[PDB]
Amino acid sequence: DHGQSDPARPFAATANPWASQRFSYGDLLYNGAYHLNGASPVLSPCFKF
Amino acid sequence: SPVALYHQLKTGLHPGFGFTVVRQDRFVTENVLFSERASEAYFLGQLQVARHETGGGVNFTLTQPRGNVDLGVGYTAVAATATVRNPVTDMGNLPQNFYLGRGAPPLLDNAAAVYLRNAVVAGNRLGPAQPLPVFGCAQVPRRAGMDHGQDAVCEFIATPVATDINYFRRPCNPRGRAAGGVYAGDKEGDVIALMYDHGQSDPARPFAATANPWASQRFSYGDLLYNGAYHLNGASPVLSPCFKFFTAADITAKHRCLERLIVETGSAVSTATAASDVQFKRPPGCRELVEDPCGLFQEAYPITCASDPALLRSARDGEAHARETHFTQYLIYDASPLKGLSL
Amino acid sequence: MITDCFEADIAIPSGISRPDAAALQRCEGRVVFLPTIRRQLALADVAHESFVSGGVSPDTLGLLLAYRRRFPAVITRVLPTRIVACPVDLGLTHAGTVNLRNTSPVDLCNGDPVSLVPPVFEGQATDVRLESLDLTLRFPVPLPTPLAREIVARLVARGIRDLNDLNVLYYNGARLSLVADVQQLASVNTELRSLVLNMVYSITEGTTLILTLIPRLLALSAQDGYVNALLQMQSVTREAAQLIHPEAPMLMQDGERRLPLYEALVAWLAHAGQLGDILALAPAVRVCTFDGAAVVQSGDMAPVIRYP
Amino acid sequence: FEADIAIPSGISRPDAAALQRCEGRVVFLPTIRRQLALADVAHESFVSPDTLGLLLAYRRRFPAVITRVLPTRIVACPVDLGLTHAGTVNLRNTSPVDLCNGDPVSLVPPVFEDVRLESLDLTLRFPVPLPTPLAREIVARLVARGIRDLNELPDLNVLYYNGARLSLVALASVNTELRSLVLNMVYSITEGTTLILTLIPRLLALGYVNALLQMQSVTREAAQLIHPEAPMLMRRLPLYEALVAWLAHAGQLGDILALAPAVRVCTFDGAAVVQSGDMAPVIRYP
Amino acid sequence: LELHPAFDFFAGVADVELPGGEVPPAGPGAIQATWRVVNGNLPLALCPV
Amino acid sequence: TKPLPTAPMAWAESSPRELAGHAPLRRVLRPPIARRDTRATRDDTEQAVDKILRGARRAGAPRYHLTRQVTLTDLCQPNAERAGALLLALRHPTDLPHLARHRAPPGRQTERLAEAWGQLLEASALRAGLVSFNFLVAACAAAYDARDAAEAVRAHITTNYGGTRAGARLDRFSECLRAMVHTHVFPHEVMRFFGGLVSWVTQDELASVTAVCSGPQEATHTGHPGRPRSAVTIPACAFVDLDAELCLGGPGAAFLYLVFTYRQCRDQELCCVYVVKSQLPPRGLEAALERLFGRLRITNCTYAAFAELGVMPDDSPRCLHRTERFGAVGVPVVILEGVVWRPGGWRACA
Amino acid sequence: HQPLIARDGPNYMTKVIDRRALNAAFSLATEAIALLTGEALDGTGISLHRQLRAIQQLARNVQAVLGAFERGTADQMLHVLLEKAPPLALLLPMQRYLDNGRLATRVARATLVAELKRSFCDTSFFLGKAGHRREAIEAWLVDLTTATQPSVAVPRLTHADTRGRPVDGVLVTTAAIKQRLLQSFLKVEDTEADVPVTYGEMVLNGANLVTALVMGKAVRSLDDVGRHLLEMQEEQLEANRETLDELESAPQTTRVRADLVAIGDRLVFLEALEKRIYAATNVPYPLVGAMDLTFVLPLGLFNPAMERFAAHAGDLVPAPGHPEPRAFPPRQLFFWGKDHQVLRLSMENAVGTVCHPSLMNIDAAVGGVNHDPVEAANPYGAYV
Amino acid sequence: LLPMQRYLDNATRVARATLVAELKRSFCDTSFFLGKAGHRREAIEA
Amino acid sequence: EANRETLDELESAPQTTRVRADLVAIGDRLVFLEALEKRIYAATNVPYP
Repeated sequence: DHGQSDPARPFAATANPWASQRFSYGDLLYNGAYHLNGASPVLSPCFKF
Repeated sequence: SPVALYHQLKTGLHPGFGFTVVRQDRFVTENVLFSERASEAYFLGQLQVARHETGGGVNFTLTQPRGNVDLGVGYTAVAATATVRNPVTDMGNLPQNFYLGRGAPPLLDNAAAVYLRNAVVAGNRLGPAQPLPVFGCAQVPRRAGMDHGQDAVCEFIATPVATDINYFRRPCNPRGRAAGGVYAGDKEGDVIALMYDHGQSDPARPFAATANPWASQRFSYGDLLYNGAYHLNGASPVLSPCFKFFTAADITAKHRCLERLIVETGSAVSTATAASDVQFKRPPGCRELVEDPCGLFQEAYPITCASDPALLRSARDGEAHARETHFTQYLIYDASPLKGLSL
Repeated sequence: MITDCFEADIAIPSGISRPDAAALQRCEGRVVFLPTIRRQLALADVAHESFVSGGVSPDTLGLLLAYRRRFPAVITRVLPTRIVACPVDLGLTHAGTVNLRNTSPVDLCNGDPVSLVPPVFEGQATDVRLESLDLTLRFPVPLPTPLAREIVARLVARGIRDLNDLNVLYYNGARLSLVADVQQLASVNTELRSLVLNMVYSITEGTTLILTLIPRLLALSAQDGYVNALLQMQSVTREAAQLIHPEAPMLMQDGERRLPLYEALVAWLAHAGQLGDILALAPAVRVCTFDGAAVVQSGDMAPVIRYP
Repeated sequence: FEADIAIPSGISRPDAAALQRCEGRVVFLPTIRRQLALADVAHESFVSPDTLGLLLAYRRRFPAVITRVLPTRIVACPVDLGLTHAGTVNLRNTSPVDLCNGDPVSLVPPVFEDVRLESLDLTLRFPVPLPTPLAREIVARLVARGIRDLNELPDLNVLYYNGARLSLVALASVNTELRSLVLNMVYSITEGTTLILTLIPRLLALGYVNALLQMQSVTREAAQLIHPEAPMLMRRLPLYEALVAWLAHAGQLGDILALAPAVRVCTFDGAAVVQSGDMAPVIRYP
Repeated sequence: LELHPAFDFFAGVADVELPGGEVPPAGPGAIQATWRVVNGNLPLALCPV
Repeated sequence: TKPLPTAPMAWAESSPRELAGHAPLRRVLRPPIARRDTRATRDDTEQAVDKILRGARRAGAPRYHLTRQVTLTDLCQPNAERAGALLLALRHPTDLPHLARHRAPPGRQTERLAEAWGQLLEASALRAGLVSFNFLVAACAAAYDARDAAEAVRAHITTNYGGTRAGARLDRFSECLRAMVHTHVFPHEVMRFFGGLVSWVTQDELASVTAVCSGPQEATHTGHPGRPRSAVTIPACAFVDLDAELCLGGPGAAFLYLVFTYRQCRDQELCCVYVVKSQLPPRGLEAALERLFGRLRITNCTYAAFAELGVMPDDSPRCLHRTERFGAVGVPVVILEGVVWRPGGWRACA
Repeated sequence: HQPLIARDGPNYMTKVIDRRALNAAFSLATEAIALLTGEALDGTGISLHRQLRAIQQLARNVQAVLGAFERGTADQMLHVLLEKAPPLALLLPMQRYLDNGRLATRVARATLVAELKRSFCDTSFFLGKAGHRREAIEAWLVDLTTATQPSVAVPRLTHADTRGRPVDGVLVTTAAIKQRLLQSFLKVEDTEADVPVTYGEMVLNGANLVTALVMGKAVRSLDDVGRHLLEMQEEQLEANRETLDELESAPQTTRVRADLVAIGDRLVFLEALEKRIYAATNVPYPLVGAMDLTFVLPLGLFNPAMERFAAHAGDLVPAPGHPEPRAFPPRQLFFWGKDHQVLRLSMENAVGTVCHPSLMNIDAAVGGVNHDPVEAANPYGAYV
Repeated sequence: LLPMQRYLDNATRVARATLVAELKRSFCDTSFFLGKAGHRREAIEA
Repeated sequence: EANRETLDELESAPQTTRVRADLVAIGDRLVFLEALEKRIYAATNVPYP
């Protein structure tokens, strides 16, 4: 929800638009749901974020 | 003009104002007592069983009338404040809205008014989600999640640019002219004579009448926003910190005896509630007991603050390492109770 | 005694002067507006400082409007340490009979329902003030329901004059007048909205049949002295026939299965006769003196039996 | 608590037998009082009032249920007090309507059709213990009956409750018995609808008050206004003074036609529907 | 409506192929997407002058 | 039997005031006013005779008004539902086809209510009965806000109620309810409160249900000597507070209400039955109905109808929100505690 | 009795008794009434073994109720003393002022309010600030102990050591501090102390009133009034004489485990209660308090003339060829948020206090200034 | 823990929040210890 | 009796012997200070947990 503040730093909604928001650029890559890189055995560190 | 500004502020201009921001905070300390061979006489009564009936069954409720007498002449017991735990209120920046409040006559154009409001309340950490209920109080939006603790509510007292900063490097009074029965003399009109009489000179800094021509004087732009008298913000729940400074009827009401005033800032009742989400004028049911230095002294305390990050970074090294003022910039270095805690 | 009585106990504080404490011993038959039905309350929740909103204590016409958000209760006995009141709605006493006290200037009768009204009368607004505590107790006035509807009616009509005398009454040959007072417009708005929604909904298609009968009434008021007295000297319908020629439409939509006037009465009763209950509060109390008399005078107590 | 009503002497054999019949029947009395005369109960104590006069009387008098009848005195438990004291007191139907369980029951004056004692030389009329959903209906049908005689339908004279049929016709004496209510129910409406009609175009006071009114008047009230003001019109008219005169009068008729329930039937180990002529266990207490 | 670095998401006019004519219909909208081409198309708030 | 926590143990026996009150009256004196200046049984049944004497040598304790009714088992099932549910009496349905001919507005199908009710009699048979409250929730389940727990109500009704095709009883009675509001015969004009369940008697096609028409709940001797206790249970879709939705968090006795919501549209008419817990006056309740349910106001005469149901006498009233078992079905059930039943009458619309 | 010293050259105290009431709720359930009453009983042991289960449920609850009262007192005291207790930082100025001057010259009243503010600001939280040092804190404890003037009451018995030395008072802290002090800053010079047991009683000299039923009127019957008086006043002494005979009789002192610390010249019970009492209840340990401070941050003000400068030449230099954001009038702030964030607070947050239509409500002022009739000045620019 | 135990003895929405701050900074600091205060002594003993 | 002799408590003491291990006194209590990687986990390829 970017109509709201950020529990961490409330005065802004997010630090990036390109990452936070659903269907952002990031979430398209790194959501385990979209199951993009699931083939490669190499760890993806940010998978849990 | 309330419209003309919303441009000049948002878009980066500096008009001819400046504000002294004010906010309140709460810190959970750990105290210590002391007492003496007999510092209190304590009378305990006899028990009373009261049988009541309820769908769940019978109830007994026991009572024991008790009483307290303090037979010490003078101060027979002492509390002190040792250390500090987590400060409850986050020390944040949350501006106050007057749209939560209500009771001001709207500017005449129903177009222009609704134009401002929709361009202020919209997207606000604070301002009302729903339109105002005709009775009661507008509710602050619920927040998805919280972190640091409840959020302080700043306030803005518009003040003329020229007043020297060096007023703020020392604990001061937001109103710009001191108040309170503490300083006053013995006459009837004294406790008032201090505040609103600008013939005389400020007891805090006698070489001037006031540091805020706008905020000090009766019927000024200052009083109108913050008083008990004008009930301007009386609608909204959100705690307004400067309330206790400008409210005139409270100061005169207090008594002047110092032997007493000390004790009664030990136990003083909060004007705020930690239990709330953001910060709220306390509900009458719950009471917190809080020690207010600022209850007696009608002062506030400055913080480490700067208009540049650069000039700020030099503060953490200590005091005498801090460059106070670069060209137009400036730094403020706190005098407080918290001075050395490294909190 | 949970169902029979209900001892809601208003506690009395420690510091009260003996002239102020003995001033509460004359607070026997009163009405206390309990916010909830807690068994332990304080005077601050009873006194007028509980009634006040943020910065605003409302006028007498608004002083009704949070009585009905609360629970009226009658003081049973004033102990030195506490004041005990049974709520009216739950249960009256063991036997179910509590005593009030006429703070009215008006004498009561047996069996008449008794409505309680804020102190609106002149020379009457007597609030027992605690000087030792800075608390006021605005004790309402128990009144007969043929007055207590008119007294609300004079106040509601006074606020609508003030959107463009009236404060004088009579009762059994006793002239009496209430306090002329400026009214907050916020209080009048909920009243005027409560009139019209009960007035618009009280109109049905069958009422146009009744409207046709207006010149029959003035044809009847010239012969029956009962009708000649019923309308008024200053009635509207006597003036609303010399400029008005009413008529009914010929046919009704599905006029075979439905009743025109029977639907007109039920919608009238549910909104127009119901309307006095919505302005004031309900008279849930009548007086049944068992052996005393038929007329209960002012200042005296009166036995109370609950009223459906 | 149980009061007493002494029968004065000089009673024939059927006049004691007729009072033996009305065992569980309802009686109005002036005050809760121990000793009481039978002339206070009878129809002579009311003077002959109309339907309007009886309803004003039945609010002021105190209803009581006759319990077991002694030959010397009538013992009657008052409804408001001794029934909150005693557990459950029986009550005989004199209604044609059969009572179900759980029905709140009010009383109606005997408009339909009355024990007369000759040796004591008095009549006894009695209320009719019928349920409160019917009670506001049987009145409103008869008020609608009297208006048509001031110039009906083949229906409106037949009522259905619990599979049972009634006939309110079953007449001109009843119509003059009810003529004063017709003269008040007509006038309280004709005064009412005009004050609605002569105020909303007079003020329509604006901002959101008239706008929410007009939102309610969007072809609903203003169409009803323009339909009535077509056969109507639009010095000083006493508009504000007539509202007090109207709210006092029209507020009074809601009190009279309220017909509050006193009887609440909680049958136990018995029939859930009590027939006509039978006795029903009655409480007014939780 | 800023979800991705390389695209723009705006409110279009749904159910309109284009170029359609002088005065597009008042019909409802749907978020569309186009490809930013070069850098400068980045919003000034996100690449300050 | 005389323990030694005596001042409480004698206090629970019904005191010293009754001893001292009879002391100045009866224990002293000649004053009031005087002159001036056979192996196992017997003694098993023989002490039971003495237990009757123990029942006779002696005898707080609240009162009741128990009610019974011979009740057909078509709509409600007192065996499937446990003791401690709400119940609802009805008018007799022969008044239904005639009142719909006069109360329905012109232009509406008055034949619809007599037809929909007639289809129900042929669907539960594959006579003023009783509607249980849980059965009513699955009927109005297609109008709620929380629709999944309404299906949890529908999950156990189709498996635990006695009869054939219980879902066909539901979807026909819900069609009856859509015929109620359409013919303007409102369901509050038909549904009458009948007291909370304590026990029932089983028989073929009918059951003899006992209930408290007025009084408290938990101290009725249920018949089971191990547990004469049965809490009041309500499904989660109908339980509505006004202490949380209006920020009234103070202690005090909490009232219990029934509330109908009416939506009057062309063949899409909603019904919702809610149990409203409040600290409010019943006259100070209609304004609270205006604040919440204004959505059904516009789509429609009032949209709401309500009556009293009972009172919780607790200072801080205690509620539960659990998942109990009706057979094998877990239903989110709001269990209420300590309810003192006092009924009342409905309030009007037209 | 005030000391009075004879100088060359040319008293009762009445205090109001506070009054309070403490509560507990004991409630049972219907299930167990039948058993205790005796009603549900049978001959079966099972019926019986169901009692004992519900007899013990009183013993458990009764005790846990009666217990809540001894913890009630121990609660109240801490809640009381906090309300007798001026904070230290505000005292030490006072005790210097009352002892020496105790004088009404406005300057004296004035010179405190200087000393109060600055004492308070500095010494408020001491162990947090100077805690690392030692000879300080050893002198801080000694201030607590000497800040209170002894009280009037002399008790019948006196808490004492094993040796019998008396005990002058009680420190009460949290446990977090107590552990700290007992390592470095103190020594525990006793373990078991002697404490009185019996409560007190009162001696009754009352107003003795009679209402005496009387049959017949004669002198003897009347003299009985005078007689019944003496009878009644004879009774009080017999009542009182027992109490003194009881207070001398009962056992008096027992042995108790508690810490006795020698601070300075005086032995002191050093105790931290959060375990005995406040452990495992919903009640907070009252000794953990609160603070309210209020801070003042300026936004857009502007430096004076003398104070616009630079500490050096090339001090803060923008990249060559670029403007200096330093030299502009500043519209922002920066300060440290709670957790060590750099917050930012700038003009644009003021909107909520300014853009509001309120700032154009003048009408209080115009009326408020014109109460007093104002003269007519030169009206050169006020007139068109 | 050391932060938790302090919290378990008081449960608003706020109290929960400061715990989080309390835990983080207490973890980011006292996590490994003898590598940090290892040279000191009074700190380890405590 | 509310409290009793706890049935758990009526067993007589077992046979105690003498064993070499280190008792450190921390604070007010005694504690075994113990390290097991010799007694156990020695020459057995299980890791030390």
